[PDB]
Amino acid sequence: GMVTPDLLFAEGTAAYARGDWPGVVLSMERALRSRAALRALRLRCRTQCAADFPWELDPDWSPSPAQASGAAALRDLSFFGGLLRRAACLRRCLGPPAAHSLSEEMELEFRKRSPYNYLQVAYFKINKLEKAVAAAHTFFVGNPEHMEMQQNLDYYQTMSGVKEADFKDLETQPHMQEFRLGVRLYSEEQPQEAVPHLEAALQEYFVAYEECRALCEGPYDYDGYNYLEYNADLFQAITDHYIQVLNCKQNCVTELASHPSREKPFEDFLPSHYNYLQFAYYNIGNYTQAVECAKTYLLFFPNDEVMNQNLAYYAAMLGEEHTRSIGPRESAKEYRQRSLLEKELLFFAYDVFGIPFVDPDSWTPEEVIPKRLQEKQKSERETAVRISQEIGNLMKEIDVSRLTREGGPLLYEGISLTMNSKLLNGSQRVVMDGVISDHECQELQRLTNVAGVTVFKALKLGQEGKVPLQSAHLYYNVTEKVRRIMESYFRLDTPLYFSYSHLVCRTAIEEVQAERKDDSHPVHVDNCILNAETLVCVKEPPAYTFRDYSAILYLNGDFDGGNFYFTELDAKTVTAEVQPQCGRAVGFSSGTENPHGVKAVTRGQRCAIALWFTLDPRHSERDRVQADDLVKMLFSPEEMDL
Amino acid sequence: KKGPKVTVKVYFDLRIGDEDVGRVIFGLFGKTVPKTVDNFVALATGEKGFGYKNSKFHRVIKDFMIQGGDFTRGDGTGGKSIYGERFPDENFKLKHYGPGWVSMANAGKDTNGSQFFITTVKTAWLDGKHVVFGKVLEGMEVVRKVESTKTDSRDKPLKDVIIADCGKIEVEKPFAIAKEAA
Amino acid sequence: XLLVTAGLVLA
Amino acid sequence: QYERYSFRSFPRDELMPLESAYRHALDKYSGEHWAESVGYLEISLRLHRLLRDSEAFCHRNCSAAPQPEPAAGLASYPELRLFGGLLRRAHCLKRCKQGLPAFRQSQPSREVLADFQRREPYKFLQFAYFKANNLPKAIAAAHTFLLKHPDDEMMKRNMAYYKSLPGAEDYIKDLETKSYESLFIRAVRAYNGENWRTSITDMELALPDFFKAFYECLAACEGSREIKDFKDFYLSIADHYVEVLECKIQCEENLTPVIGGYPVEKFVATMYHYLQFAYYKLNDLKNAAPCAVSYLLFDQNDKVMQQNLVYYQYHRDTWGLSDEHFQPRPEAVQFFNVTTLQKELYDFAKENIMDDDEGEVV
Ligand SMILES: *[C@@H]1O[C@H](CO)[C@@H](O)[C@H](O)[C@H]1NC(C)=O
Ligand SMILES: *[C@@H]1O[C@H](CO)[C@@H](O)[C@H](O)[C@H]1NC(C)=O
Ligand SMILES: *[C@@H]1O[C@H](CO)[C@@H](O)[C@H](O)[C@H]1NC(C)=O
Ligand SMILES: *[C@@H]1O[C@H](CO)[C@@H](O)[C@H](O)[C@H]1NC(C)=O
Ligand SMILES: [Fe+3]
Repeated sequence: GMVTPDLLFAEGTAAYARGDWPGVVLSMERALRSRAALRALRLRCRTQCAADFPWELDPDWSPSPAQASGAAALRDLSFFGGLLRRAACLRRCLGPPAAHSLSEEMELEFRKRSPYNYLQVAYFKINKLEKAVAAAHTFFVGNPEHMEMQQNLDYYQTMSGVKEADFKDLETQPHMQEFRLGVRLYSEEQPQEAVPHLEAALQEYFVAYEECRALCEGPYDYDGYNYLEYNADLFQAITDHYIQVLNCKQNCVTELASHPSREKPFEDFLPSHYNYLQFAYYNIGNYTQAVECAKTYLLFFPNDEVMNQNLAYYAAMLGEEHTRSIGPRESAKEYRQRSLLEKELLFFAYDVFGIPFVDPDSWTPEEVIPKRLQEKQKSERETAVRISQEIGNLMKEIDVSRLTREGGPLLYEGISLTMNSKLLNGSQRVVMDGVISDHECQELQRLTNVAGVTVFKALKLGQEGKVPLQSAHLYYNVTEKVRRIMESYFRLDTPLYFSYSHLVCRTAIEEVQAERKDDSHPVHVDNCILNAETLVCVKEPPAYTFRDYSAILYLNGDFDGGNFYFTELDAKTVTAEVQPQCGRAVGFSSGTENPHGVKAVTRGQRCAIALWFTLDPRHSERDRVQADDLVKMLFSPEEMDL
Repeated sequence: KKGPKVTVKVYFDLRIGDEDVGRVIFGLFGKTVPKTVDNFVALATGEKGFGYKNSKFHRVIKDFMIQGGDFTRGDGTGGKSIYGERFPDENFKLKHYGPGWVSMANAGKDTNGSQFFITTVKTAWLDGKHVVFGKVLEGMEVVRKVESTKTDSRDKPLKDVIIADCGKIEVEKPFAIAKEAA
Repeated sequence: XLLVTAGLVLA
Repeated sequence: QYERYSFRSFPRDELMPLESAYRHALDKYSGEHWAESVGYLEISLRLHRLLRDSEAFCHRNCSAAPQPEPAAGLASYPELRLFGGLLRRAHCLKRCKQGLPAFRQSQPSREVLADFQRREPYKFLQFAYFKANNLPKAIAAAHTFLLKHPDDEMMKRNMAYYKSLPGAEDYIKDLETKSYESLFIRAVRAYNGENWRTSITDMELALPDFFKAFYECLAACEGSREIKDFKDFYLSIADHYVEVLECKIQCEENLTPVIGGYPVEKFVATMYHYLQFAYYKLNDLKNAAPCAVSYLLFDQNDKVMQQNLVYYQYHRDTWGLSDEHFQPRPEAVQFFNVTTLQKELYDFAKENIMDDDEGEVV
């Protein structure tokens, strides 16, 4: 292997800042070569000596009563010895693990193909127009929203160079390239030139899936600084790691079906291949291949009326004996079997351990879903159409967007609607009054004063005995209540999940307040990063892009200042402000239309709860499961005989 | 008892204000954290140009650390490694054992850079949140003299702590070092 | 307190 | 301190976290308070024993499970079957742990468990007993601590002083004893008193208890660890086993009974040798031969009972012994397998898996 790509990237960036074109072109070429070489080496040896040592699994004993746990001990020993042999092979292959590790923004720029932009600039500066236009076309394909690259492409087309049929793409995977051209050719009614392209696409897609399945295995993912408090046993850690690995493996199916030119992964990627292929085969006249392809598709979907009619028709033209003679293809059968097994295992894991999982395939039969999970999906489907009826009643009785998406039932009795979106001079905004009481309030103050604190950490401290347990329970209860009322008010159909929550208190030290003209917290937005004069918003990993709704709950008002104010995108013109009190809660969407800012407190204590919710089940705050387990086990538990 | 090995040495030369004290011969493990030790070595040789030559020791707290390094700025968040701006923490294999160990001053998780800090006493407050990549092997009196200068309210020394020299010293056979102090 | 950070120095 | 102990019926008044009780005991001892410290230390010891018993009960089942009804298509992919079985076992263990009362408190840190495994609280406990007119209890605690750690100087001095005190010469009892060790002591006493039937009865009682204790103590070694690196799946999970195997390798030697200040080497071998001699004394060759075969399996290097086996083979057609009677007992085979495999795996692992970055400090 070569040196790590990031070092070459940094050297090339520095040279470009200086302006040494040969240096930058050399550095970018070396980095691009090194990335591919490292990936190929990893994949090659991983697969080769994962296939070198099989898993055998010969279950040629029946554990009888008069042998004790010796059989289980031997069962563990043989399996883990095979595991040790495989680990030994992996260690003698990979060499230094450090060469395979790089930070996230490096992969971000590699995905964005910035090195190709630098390369095309350098090539234009060096008069190597062919490589320049190749890199520019690659970059434009990577990012189709850059008008400057379009202008450069037009300029290069106008003056000397090449034609419209040599603009190579040096990044797109081979399997996707023929699929698009095959679809286009089928569009112009050219079936003769179509079928080889779809066959090649099928083979390359199978090869690419095989490659993706063996490259996923990597380091376990922790949540921030959770290393120190990890207290899982061997059998728990192994299962957790394998579950994460299997989820990542299953994500290869939705990853391969995405292209930068589109903003949605292609639906039912595999079945559509066979649909187009059988249509083309019918067009040319190859009846046996047509009926074979129809059977292969119907294996995935056993109730499609249209190609059921198509297959009946094809059998009508053909003969019956040939009709039962030809069956589906074995590769699809193997793929379906393995996928069904992984999906069953994942659903069992979701049912037992409560680790979220979402099906990336729409052809999964319901027989693999556990019964407990099926009831939950039934419940969310019923309320999905229930809310759809309520909104539809509104405009039939009738700026719409500020009326049909707010004004919830406010389930919990006692709550008011003192403060509403129109009064604020803004949208997706509301301030509530009375989600809590006064007698309940001081318990939270005591809890935060005794020891930002997470609900799980408060529960653990209460279990140890440092803090009262009642306040910890009230924390969880108020969190659940506020989550449900926030979901209900804004007329949301999709169930709302948890992102982050922490109870914090701010103390104003009276020794640094001299000449403290600077604002305590700059005006910003939660999902993206806000630029003051540039007036732009970009969803980048530096910020959390999955947050959708944020709600703030107040607890005290015995302090001066700290008023919560809304500001426009200019971060200068203050729109509206609210007054801190006891029991007041502010609800607003975390979108780019709600920039918020917090002033500085003169004197006193300001304690409040910060909440964020996400509509994506994938980004669910993982520590809630342990909180639920602790809650069900501490307050209302069960016991065995002994 | 057991201990890690060493691969390379550097001969950092301090100068307090307008005086010269000595030569703190360092020691860097090169088989337990391979990457950060390459960062420090390649950065201390003036290879590319962002060298430690003419740097500033900003924070000097009386009994916890002597941390300081930045060539871009003189005391702020200045930092520029060779792997970009942020190279991930790689392995927390060792833990600070008393006076005279060298670890990297981060700003969170996966936000390392080029800011080294020498510890003066046992400092277990931070452990597992900072990667340690080297032990000093000589010249404790120099650190003792540089730790006893009149400091200000913002921890900056009243005088200046200029690093006036550096370079590389090579060892041709990895030996072993103890695990308590010095 | 006694931390060694680069950018937001804390207590 | 162990008399009023019942794993099933445990008093709920003392159900408190171990660390808090230990801290209170240490504070009271530092406060020159004796009775409260004694009570707190006894509570801590009882809590530790309860935790151990709860772990043993939880691993009694779950691990000892048969086959959870596999399918007829799953057999083509071994990895899925193995990991599904592992997932089932993990889920069963997770559901079983919550039931026991002992797991409904805050779990102690690793260092507290390491300290308790070293029998360290006994020093303070015996000091308190001596400060409270409990000379027999104090000398018993001192002897118990010295049994595990026979290389101390201060404790040796205290034991010498206590022995100098008249009267306290017969109360030498181990506060952390086991049933099989006591049964072995009585059995050796009977065998020395030329008694055979009682001896063999005691051997057949004691052997299964020793095997059970060894198996549970092995099953109690798969604890947690401190994470300090991030590697690939196989490499990352191949080091947790390195650590737990390092812990496991001492399991056999940590349960060896000690008499006269010297561990009795080859406990199972001497067990089977005594059993064989006793069976020979009663002319029960039918049961005598398997014991000799087991001993030869444990150690082939012998001259006397190898010749005994030769003699038995020569007269095999005299007392009516089939070829099936010349094989070792299954439990001995299980023990031999589980020891040899572990040692071989450890030796193989300490050549390629363990990293080489440490050295000798000169
Ligand atoms: C249909 O295609 C297959 C291979 O693609 C070919 O062998 C066969 O001859 C074709 N059918 C006809 C009728 O030509
Ligand atoms: C929390 O809510 C639950 C409802 O299941 C109730 O039983 C419990 O008493 C509540 N506790 C507090 C402190 O509000
Ligand atoms: C293990 O748990 C199961 C739970 O159903 C129980 O039936 C079984 O009796 C337990 N094992 C023992 C030895 O009691
Ligand atoms: C247990 O005994 C020996 C171990 O030396 C060997 O034959 C094998 O590991 C085991 N025997 C059987 C029959 O499984
Ligand atoms: Fe905010």
